[PDB]
Amino acid sequence: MKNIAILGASGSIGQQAIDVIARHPESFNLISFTVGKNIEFAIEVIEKFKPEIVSVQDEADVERLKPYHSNIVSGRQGLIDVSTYEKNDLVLNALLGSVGLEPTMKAIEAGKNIALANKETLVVAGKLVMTHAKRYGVDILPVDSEHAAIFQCLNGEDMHKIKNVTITASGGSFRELTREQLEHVTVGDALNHPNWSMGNKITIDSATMMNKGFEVIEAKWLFDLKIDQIKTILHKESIIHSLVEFVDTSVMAQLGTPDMRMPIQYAFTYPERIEHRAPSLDLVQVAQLHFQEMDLDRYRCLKFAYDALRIGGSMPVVLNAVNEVAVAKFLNHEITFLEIEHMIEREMSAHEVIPDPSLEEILEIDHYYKTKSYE
Amino acid sequence: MKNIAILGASGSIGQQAIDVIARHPESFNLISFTVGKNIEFAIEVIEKFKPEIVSVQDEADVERLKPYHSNIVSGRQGLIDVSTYEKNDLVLNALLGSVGLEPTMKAIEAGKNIALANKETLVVAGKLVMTHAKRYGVDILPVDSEHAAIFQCLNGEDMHKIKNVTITASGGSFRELTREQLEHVTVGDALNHPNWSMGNKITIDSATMMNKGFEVIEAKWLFDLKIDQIKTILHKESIIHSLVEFVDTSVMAQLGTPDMRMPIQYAFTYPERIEHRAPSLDLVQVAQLHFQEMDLDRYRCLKFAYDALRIGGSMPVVLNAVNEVAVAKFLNHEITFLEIEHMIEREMSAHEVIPDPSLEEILEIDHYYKTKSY
Ligand SMILES: O=CN(O)CCCP(=O)(O)O
Ligand SMILES: O=CN(O)CCCP(=O)(O)O
Repeated sequence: MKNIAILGASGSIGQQAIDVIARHPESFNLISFTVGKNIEFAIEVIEKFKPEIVSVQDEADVERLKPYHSNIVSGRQGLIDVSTYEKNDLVLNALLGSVGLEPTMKAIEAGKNIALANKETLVVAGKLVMTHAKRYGVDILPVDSEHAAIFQCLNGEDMHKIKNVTITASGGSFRELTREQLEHVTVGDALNHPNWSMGNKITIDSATMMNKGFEVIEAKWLFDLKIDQIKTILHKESIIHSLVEFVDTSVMAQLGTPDMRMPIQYAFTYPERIEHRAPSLDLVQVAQLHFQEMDLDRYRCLKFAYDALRIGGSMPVVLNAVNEVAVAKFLNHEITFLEIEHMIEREMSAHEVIPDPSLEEILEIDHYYKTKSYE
Repeated sequence: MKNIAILGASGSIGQQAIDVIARHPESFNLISFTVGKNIEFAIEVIEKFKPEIVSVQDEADVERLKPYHSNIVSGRQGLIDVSTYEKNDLVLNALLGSVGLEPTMKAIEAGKNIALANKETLVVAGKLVMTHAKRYGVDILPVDSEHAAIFQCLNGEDMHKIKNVTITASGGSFRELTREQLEHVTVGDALNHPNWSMGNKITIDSATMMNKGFEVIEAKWLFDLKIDQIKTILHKESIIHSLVEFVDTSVMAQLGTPDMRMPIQYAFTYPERIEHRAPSLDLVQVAQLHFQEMDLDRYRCLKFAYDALRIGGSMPVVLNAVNEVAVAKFLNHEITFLEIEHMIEREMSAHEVIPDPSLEEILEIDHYYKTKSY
């Protein structure tokens, strides 16, 4: 048996990881998990999976759960408790935004392997989080279409012989608009995403191209690449999930239907793969696959991400913190769509960067930008 | 450092590998090489690399190369001593035809890693060379954009967990035509394809899809496959060279330029890779990749290889030898295009079928069908 911890269990990635657990009672177990605010979901999981400890993200909800369960934690500590439980053999982080940083930190400290779906952990503190993995003898296991993809293409490969990697972008809801028309998009239209869903924050990030920019950074720390090693390309159908090129011009791609359970389960069964009872990718049905050169004028958020990469230090913490606040304000009909872009540029032009932020200053800056006034 | 040996050196592939040796003096030297035919090329290749043993076709030619160094051989035995030169570390078998079979086999026994550029040996002696390769503790690598893909896809994986394999197809010169319009086809419109480069025999195989039939049979033995795996798809751009799917549903693939210096050089370096100075694959310039189902009514030649595979034994040897003569004759205007599909079909249906041939059966069954009357 492997004992699995799910951090973001009430989310898209978390749900899909519970199905995987529900498709393999023989090899997996759900030992601990975390929700936020979807308490009905928690009761369903507790009455099916028999987990030992559950954490809510708000204390008032503890006693809605206390009949069904006895070991109920809550809040900030409730996260570390569920990610550091000693019966944990593997921790899956499906939290969004930097809320997930601190628990993987404390989980690593406890010598526990990490399947990492939470992107911004590596965006705000990649290099901090990696050099912590070495030193505790724990590995970081990507669970994210684009990065699970790169990962499998490197099996039996010397990472030293990578020329570049290319990360594929679907282009989000507004891929067939020019900025001119973007003055006119509603929240409803932004939420109607092409290829996956995945929840609302990822859907807007995908339309902003922040999602890919976050992943170009995550990829720099996973695979130890340079800025010129990271390319992007626009792939409408989202079949090819990424591709790496080696110094001998051989190029490797991984393919699938936009379904997250495969990368999740491989991150549970590495380096063995086991059967996944689901329809296979039928290249004959898809008929054709498109590729267009990335446009950095149409998606300036991907240019900011590159810029947060080449400045370094604490600039990535700001790009993430303000994006978290800009996307929330957009979904609450507080700002317009192109506002997300302009909000981000401001705080970055002003940021006084810290070269090698420790954890506490990273969590500091992130707090400053999430509670600052945007007027 | 590795000392390489090339058997079909005057050949198209043997020369591209000579370049792949010449770009990397830090990793390769050519220690021994074989040539029949072209004696000129030998002298230009002796002067550069000064290798330690040579073979010619005809002992008649032995005399012209006495003055350029000492250790020269010829004939059937000639091929063997350069195959099993104890200074070789990897031996590239580049001579197309039934001549490739025995040299390879003796090189396996001398314990030499083999690079297989001869499509013949694994269509015709698959179970043989493979069981012997496992017997003598040596691996067969592929130069071949198709099988070098599979090799790179499975690198770092448990072959036990393969679902399918899918080799990719361009469809030859007549992809856009129907078997009805191919009553009107000529030898000149058969060769209007990018495979035109040393494709005289290979373009025809591409036009009839014998070419990929041949590689599903090689795949079956090289990667220990069952027939229900090994699928095939029409991919017009020929950028994706092959797909592998695992029991978890994941799908790997290798994509590339149409440059055979790439697999050649990967073959040489097997676990390693190392720098190949050519233009990379720009995916934004080939805007799309197309994918149509394989139609076995439309390419009866492809069913014929799945047929030869379904039976086993000596039946694949009949396929290679007859397709050889039927393709050869079509080019001499002795035979019309659709006949190749018929000429093979008749001989196949009539063939007697030996269950587990040995080398000499295989060689004799090959000779008879190449030289009989049609
Ligand atoms: O793990 C999945 N994603 O990060 C979403 C990929 C979609 P896109 O590049 O359009 O956002
Ligand atoms: O061995 C020959 N080839 O790999 C040439 C590929 C062209 P085809 O795709 O139609 O087989």
